[PDB]
Amino acid sequence: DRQIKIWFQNRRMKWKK
Repeated sequence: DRQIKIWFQNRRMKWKK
């Protein structure tokens, strides 16, 4: 959870690497 995209955040977690 960051701002509004708390669910989609699952895409920018261990993949942002």
